[PDB]
Amino acid sequence: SDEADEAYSVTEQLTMTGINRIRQKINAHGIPVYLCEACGNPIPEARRKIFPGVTLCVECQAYQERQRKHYA
Amino acid sequence: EFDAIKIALASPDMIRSWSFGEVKKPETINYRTFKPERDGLFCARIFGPVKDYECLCGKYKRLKHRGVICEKCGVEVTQTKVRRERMGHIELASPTAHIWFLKSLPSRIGLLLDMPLRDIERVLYFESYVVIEGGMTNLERQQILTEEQYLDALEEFGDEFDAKMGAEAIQALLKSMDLEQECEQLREELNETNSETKRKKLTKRIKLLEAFVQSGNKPEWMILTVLPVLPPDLRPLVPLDGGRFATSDLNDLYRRVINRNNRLKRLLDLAAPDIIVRNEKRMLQEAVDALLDNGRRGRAITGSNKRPLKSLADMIKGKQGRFRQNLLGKRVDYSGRSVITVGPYLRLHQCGLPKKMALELFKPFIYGKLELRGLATTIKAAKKMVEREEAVVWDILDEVIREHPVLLNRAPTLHRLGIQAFEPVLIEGKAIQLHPLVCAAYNADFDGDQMAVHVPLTLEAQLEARALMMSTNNILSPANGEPIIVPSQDVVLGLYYMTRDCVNAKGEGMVLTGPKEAERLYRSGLASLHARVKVRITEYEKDANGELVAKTSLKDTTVGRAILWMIVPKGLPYSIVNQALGKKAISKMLNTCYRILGLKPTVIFADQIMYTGFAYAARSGASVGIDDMVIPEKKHEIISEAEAEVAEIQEQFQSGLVTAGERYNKVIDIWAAANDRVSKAMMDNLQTETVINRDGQEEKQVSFNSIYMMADSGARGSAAQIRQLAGMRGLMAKPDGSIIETPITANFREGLNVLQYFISTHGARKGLADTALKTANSGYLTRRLVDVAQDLVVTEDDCGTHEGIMMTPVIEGGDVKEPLRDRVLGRVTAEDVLKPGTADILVPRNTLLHEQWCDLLEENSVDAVKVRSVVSCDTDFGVCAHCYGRDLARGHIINKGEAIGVIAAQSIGEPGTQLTMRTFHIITGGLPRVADLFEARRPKEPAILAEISGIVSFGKETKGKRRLVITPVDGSDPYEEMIPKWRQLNVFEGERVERGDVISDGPEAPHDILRLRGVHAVTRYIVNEVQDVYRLQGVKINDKHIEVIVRQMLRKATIVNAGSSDFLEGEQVEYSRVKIANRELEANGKVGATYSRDLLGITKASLATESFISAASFQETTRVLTEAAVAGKRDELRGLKENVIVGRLIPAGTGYAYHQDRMRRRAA
Amino acid sequence: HARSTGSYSLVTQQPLGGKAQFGGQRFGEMEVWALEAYGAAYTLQEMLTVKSDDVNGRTKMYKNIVDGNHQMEPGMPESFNVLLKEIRSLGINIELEDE
Amino acid sequence: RVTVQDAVEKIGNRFDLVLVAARRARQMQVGGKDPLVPEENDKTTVIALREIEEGLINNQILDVRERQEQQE
Amino acid sequence: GNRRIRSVGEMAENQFRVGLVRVERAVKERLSLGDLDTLMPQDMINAKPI
Amino acid sequence: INKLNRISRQMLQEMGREPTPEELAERMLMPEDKIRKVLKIAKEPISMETPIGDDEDSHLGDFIEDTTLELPLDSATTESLRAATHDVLAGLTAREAKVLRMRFGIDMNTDYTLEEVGKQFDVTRERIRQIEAKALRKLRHPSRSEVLRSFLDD
Amino acid sequence: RRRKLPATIILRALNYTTEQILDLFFEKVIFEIKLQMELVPERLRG
Amino acid sequence: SQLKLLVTRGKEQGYLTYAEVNDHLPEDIVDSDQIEDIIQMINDMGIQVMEEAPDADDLMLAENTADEDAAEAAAQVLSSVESEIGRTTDPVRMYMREMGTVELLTREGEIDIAKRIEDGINQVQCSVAEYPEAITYLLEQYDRVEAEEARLSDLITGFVD
Ligand SMILES: [Mg+2]
Ligand SMILES: [Zn+2]
Ligand SMILES: [Zn+2]
Ligand SMILES: [Zn+2]
Repeated sequence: SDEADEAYSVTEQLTMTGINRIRQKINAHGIPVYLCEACGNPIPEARRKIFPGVTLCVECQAYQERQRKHYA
Repeated sequence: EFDAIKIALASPDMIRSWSFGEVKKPETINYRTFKPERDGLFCARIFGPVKDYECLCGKYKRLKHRGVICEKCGVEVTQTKVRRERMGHIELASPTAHIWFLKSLPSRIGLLLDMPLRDIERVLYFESYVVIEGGMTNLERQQILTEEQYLDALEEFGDEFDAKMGAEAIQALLKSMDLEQECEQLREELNETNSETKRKKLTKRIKLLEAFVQSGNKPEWMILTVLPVLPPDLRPLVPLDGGRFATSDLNDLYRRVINRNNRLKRLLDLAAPDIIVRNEKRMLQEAVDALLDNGRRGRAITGSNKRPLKSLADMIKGKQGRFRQNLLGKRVDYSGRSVITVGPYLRLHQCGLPKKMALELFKPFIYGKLELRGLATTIKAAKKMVEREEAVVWDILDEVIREHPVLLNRAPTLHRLGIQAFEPVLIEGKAIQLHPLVCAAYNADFDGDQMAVHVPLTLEAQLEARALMMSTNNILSPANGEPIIVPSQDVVLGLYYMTRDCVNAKGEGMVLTGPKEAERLYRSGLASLHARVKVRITEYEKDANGELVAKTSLKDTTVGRAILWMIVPKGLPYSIVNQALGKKAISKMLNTCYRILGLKPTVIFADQIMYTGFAYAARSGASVGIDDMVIPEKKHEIISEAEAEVAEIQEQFQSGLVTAGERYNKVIDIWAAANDRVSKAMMDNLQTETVINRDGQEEKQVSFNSIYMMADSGARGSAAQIRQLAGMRGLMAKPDGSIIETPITANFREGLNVLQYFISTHGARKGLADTALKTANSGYLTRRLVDVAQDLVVTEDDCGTHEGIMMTPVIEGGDVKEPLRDRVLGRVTAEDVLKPGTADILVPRNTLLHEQWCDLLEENSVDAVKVRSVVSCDTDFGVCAHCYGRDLARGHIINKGEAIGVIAAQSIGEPGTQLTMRTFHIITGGLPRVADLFEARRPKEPAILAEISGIVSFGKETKGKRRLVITPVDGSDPYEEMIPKWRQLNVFEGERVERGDVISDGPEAPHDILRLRGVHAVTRYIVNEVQDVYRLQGVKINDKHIEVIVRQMLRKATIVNAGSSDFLEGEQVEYSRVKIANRELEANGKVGATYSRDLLGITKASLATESFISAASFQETTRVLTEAAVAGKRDELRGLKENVIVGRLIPAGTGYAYHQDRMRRRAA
Repeated sequence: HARSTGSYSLVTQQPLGGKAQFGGQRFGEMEVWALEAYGAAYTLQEMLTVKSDDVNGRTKMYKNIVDGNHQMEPGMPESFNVLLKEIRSLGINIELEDE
Repeated sequence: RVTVQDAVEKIGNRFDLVLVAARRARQMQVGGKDPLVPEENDKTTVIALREIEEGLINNQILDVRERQEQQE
Repeated sequence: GNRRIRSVGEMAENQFRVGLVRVERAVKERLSLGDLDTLMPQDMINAKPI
Repeated sequence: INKLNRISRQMLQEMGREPTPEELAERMLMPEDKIRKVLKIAKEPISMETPIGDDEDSHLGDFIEDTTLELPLDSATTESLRAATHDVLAGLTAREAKVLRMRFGIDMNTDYTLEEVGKQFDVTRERIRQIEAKALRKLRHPSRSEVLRSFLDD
Repeated sequence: RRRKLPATIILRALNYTTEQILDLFFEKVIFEIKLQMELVPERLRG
Repeated sequence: SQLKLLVTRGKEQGYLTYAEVNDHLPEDIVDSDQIEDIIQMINDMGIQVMEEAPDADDLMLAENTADEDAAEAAAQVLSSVESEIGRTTDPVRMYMREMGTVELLTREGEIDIAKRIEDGINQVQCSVAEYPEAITYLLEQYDRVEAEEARLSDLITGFVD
């Protein structure tokens, strides 16, 4: 066991679970929505080409990010 | 000798019955002579002599004067171990309420008087008088009076008025009490008090009143009048070095009681006023309290220190108490530890014992031998011989040790394989030599671990080590029958290197005559160990009624394949060694050898495998270099592309095209993906190499690279650590779980610079800090489980029940993740398995489904077998061998006796140690989820079920919750539910739903599943969930063990219809009892009582034990003992933990026959 | 470190602890579960009685072992005797019934 | 003696086998008896277990021999 | 930036201040009683509790 | 003790480092042995539950040994010597054997004395002394007491 | 670590009033007069 | 209600910080003994009043004991503790209370009490001295003294002279 091999397993699980959470948050494959689900605005072309399947424009997205930063 | 322990309240007279004398003075010893005092806590008259057969002063100094009482000091001349046995008593000048029966939560004095606790405490600490039988004068019995009020009420009442305050008041309240009379009045009120709180507490009180009647206790014995004194040698005042003494805290508390009691006698004799004598009585009360249980009053009195003193309740409870680590965990003689080394030449049944440890442990045996053979005249001469360590003590050592196992044990005994009997092989040096194939069971590496050896002393313990715990008997994991003798790292790399061909070695395509010739060719160096040759192989196949027909043929194998075939026993096919033979190939090789041939050929095979693996691994010459980390050339190309992608995403983010966290996610993903490309590129560079060849053209074969050979043979390592060695390191976490988005684009064949080596430290220190603390509480799940499943034992051969769970495959959405043959192997069928033709009884019944029957079952494609479960066993106070299954630690069926509950606890706890220590959510995982599972906690969001069957219907709208009623097709609908509209429904009001069906969605509380559907439903739920975790991490543990833990879980019953029986309605009873009760009452001309099955979390079920010696171990000793005293309980031992404590054989193992014969006597 | 039979602690009559005291090995709770998981009922009864705490049976075991008669008459552990006296020194009257 | 599988098979239990072997080995060691099997310098433990292998020893046989001893 | 280090100098200085407050108690009370001449700064301070 | 503390608390301050017990006995009027025993009087001994500590959470009481035990080797030697004494007295005549069993305390709760011994043999304790001496001289011989010699420890 | 009080209880204990507290902690969106609003455009981010 | 809210909020939370207990315990209480008894009962409940919040795993792992008779007893004590404010457990506080109930004495008052004790003992003196066998036995005591079976000062401490 050596006490660093188990530490290795712990670190491996920690990094992998973090990596895959931050990957699942991407949702690359998606739907062409074409209009914001918050303000109905035109989600500009470049943002839909970068993130296929967005649901918020950058303004509503950053807004939501602030709140989910604090919590709730 | 006793067969049972009884307990009760101690009468004052009985406390004087124990006593040998009344301690009066507070003094301890003389301060000059150090002699015991005439009435101190350390007396000689009271507690006996100080030296053996020698009075205090010294007039009588002969053992011939035995038993006579000296005249000048009255100290009877006996042995001074008598002073460790004799109690004294203290005649309290005032009654003092025993703190356990007062400050315990229910407060037996309070709930027995039917009086509030604060009110008794007011009468007790001298606040308010209490009416104690105040005649007819309009006074209220137990009605408190205050001081002024008592005066003025006494005004106009020169008549008695009978009011008292203090502990004497409570004593006169209890003594006057009529218990059967109050039982009668409470029955008469329970007649006509048909309202919940009233008749509820009516019954809850009449229970304790009837119990106090039965137990023989008198109610007023809870008011101490005499106080017993622990004997001196249980609370010594021994001298330390240089005139120094060390005492117990108990002596301090005892002196405090004696002083205040003597001062109270003084105050009463001096006719002091009311304030002083009241305050002295309060002081004596607090002193006696602190003596019994220091800390329940507040505050814990401190000694000559800041810390509280330790008291009697402290002397029993707490891990420093008697139960915890003096009643189970004891220091043991004939034992010793050292530092283990390899000793790779031993067999599976022996251990290298150093000559010096062996000469110390086996000392009495050697003395007996030297005086038996005449080599030593007397035991003193033998002592001097073996002290000089002469030349014949060594021959005597060889003879004594010859067939005499030693138990080897390593500190975290997670399972029973952390103890094995080995035969000692005497060695030089001071390190214990431990077999290599045993480290997996012991969890022992040879980097400084130590092992403790114990010596079995009796013939019966020698035969228990040899027959039971010998290392060649335990080779299968008791959690799952796979062999625990899997060869680990030099062995598998040896067998992989030898059993692994290459395209053009020396001597290609020779046709050898057989394995002997291949070995003779290799060892003379004419052929290479992996040179594909046609070899003539004779394999023996028991394809018969065990007949072993021989068959010879011409296989195509490497030279090492055939060299290794020489070691494989007969019954094994030849395809077992004809592939590369990594790690799983070797484990499966041992496994098929065990399923064909049994235990003796498998032990021989395991040893031969270790020997040949080590030999051909040394000949392998398999070193590790720096040129063995082949960094791929396309690594910097891939990193340039990923760096360009992150630069592009940062440019877009700067232009407001993305947010901040969005771009963080994007860049973390870019780096993880480029890391995957680099790891893939490096492993495709490393996992193959070019080579020439018969005809001369280049040809690709699997690489003989050493780092890869070690990762790919399964010997050690894996492609992830390989990626960190030559590929890039990747992104690193923080302790919070966030991911630092500056990756480690370096490897370890290159270096990390100061910043990347700092960044890696975050996750490294987090992982090590967790692994250091998981090591602390390594065995808490095992202990929690052995608390509840301890007394469960296999006590019967067949219960006959036809109940059984339907074992089927688990199809996790797509394919099966665990087939039926694996879940069903080893279980006893409950009914006849019909062929798919639906008329052919495939496996009849009670047929131990071994591998033959299991293959027959998978062959016909019968995929739902009804097997008998430990949870559906009709046995009482045990389980039968048929409802249990096979052993899984031994291939055979379970024996009558085997203590399967402790096996189940350890088989779930030890494998759990390989699980994550912290829960992670993906279906959560880790050990804490498993512990919460077994605790059967209620999920906050319960998917609500359908309590009754019938047509669905709704009701009132939004009284907090939308209301619903289910109304049967022909029955009544008295059940309606306040379904939260938050609980978004699943079925419309116009679809008649069967009982036990989902209404809302979410986690199903197991209590509701058990109450709606069969016990089989709750058991399948629990095993499927917990095995979901255990399969999440990849760990294999059988369902038998979860099933037995569950059967310990749902072992309480709640009675609905009390029938013609003698059970109260809203009562919970041990289900194993109510079963026999209704069975008996239905035997005669009555009908049984119907109950609702219950369910308790393991920490809740283990708190309900039939005994109290056991229950005072893992519980609060104080509450359990107070309850047992007021109940007059007796422990008829009948348990594992109780018989451990009390010091006799347990009824589990070999002790089963002893207890059976003893029950024969006790029933005769 | 090793020990057949040496020094015994004063209050709790167990073998002393440590190598400096020439002590015994702590056979604890988990080792007891491991012994109960086998059937070793005698192994446990002697690790708990004769090799640890039973002051009158340890000496008889020694005499027997040098006599060449490997049998133990275990009696009763001193830890349980001290427990019985310490419960009896509270107000509880605990006792061992007729056999 | 390495594996006790045959001794276990003859008696058909693993605790009762320990008990039978222990009582026969106590007869053979302290009470004094003759091994029914040729002892190759083995302790009474291994002799008892080997005897149980050959069928020479079991609980029925041992109680029968106790009866015969009383008839002595 | 929230945690600072002590060493021998500062920990020992703290212990010496604790001893000094213990001295101040006795010296204040002894200058409370009498204050008579011939009472010197050797009888008021015993080195043991500092 | 209070006076000793007062004089020491004064003298250490006035005299420098500390008062050596000769210095206290000189400053006091005591004889300097009384002072030494007063110093040796122990003080408030200790809780045996004191930590040791942190090695195993074992309080102090775990390391205080019981020095009153006859260790099992000692009891073994005792009973071996008992059997050897019996098997030696077997090699004596009945008179010598009875007088040596009774004059010493073997297999009886005494310790009989010469007059009470010679009562049962009708001797006035002089012939009884002589008989004891003859038995002791006979057992004194080697080839009769080599084992009993081995029981001697030195 | 005592009982929780409202945080502005202590701002009143330091001899402030509600107008002063709101001057300290907030910005005064001033409406005028109809019903006209003075505007700081940065405020209405959205 | 208040402490009831605290108990129920704990029993749903599984824990309690010192802060939450402080916010919820009543405000009449001034001493720390009633507060520590409340904390002890509430821990017996049991909810394990802590200083800091427990980790998510420490809720699942922490064994839960032990309902529910002690649950009822603890709740019935806590519901009543809030009413009576003067409740105390120290014997010293009770002693100081019941000693402060008396009122101090003055100098002339001490003279009065001493003279009243003297009057009482003097009345006892006269009642005893009106018993003739008393003086007879006293003369016998002095005679057996004069026979030197006692001392001429041991039997009595002289007279009022
Ligand atoms: Mg190690
Ligand atoms: Zn938008
Ligand atoms: Zn005497
Ligand atoms: Zn059954």
